Amino acid sequence: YSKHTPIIVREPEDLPQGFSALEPLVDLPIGINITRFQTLLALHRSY
Amino acid sequence: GTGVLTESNKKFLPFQQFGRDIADTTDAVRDPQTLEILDITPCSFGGVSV
Ligand SMILES: *[C@@H]1O[C@H](CO)[C@@H](O)[C@H](O)[C@H]1NC(C)=O
Repeated sequence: YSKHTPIIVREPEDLPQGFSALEPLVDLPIGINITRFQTLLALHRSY
Repeated sequence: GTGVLTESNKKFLPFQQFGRDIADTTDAVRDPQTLEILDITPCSFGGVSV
């Protein structure tokens, strides 16, 4: 269930205290047990 | 079910296909063939007094 918005919040640590709803985006029929989650980051080259 | 099928102005979100009323009875539907919003109204009825 995802949702994207533009936000102009001044404090990055502070998620906005505004009501919002997350529509059902996608469903996956596979039932593989999952225990742990790793965020994936994009990091290209020295600049 | 049995009823009168009409076009409905209620907007369904893309995932939504069915609509329900206060009584938790189906009030609107999305046609399986063409994705369109149709509401169902029961056929006309009324008490008869002599
Ligand atoms: C078959 O089903 C799809 C999904 O509703 C629909 O878009 C398509 O038009 C249908 N085929 C015909 C010939 O109507």
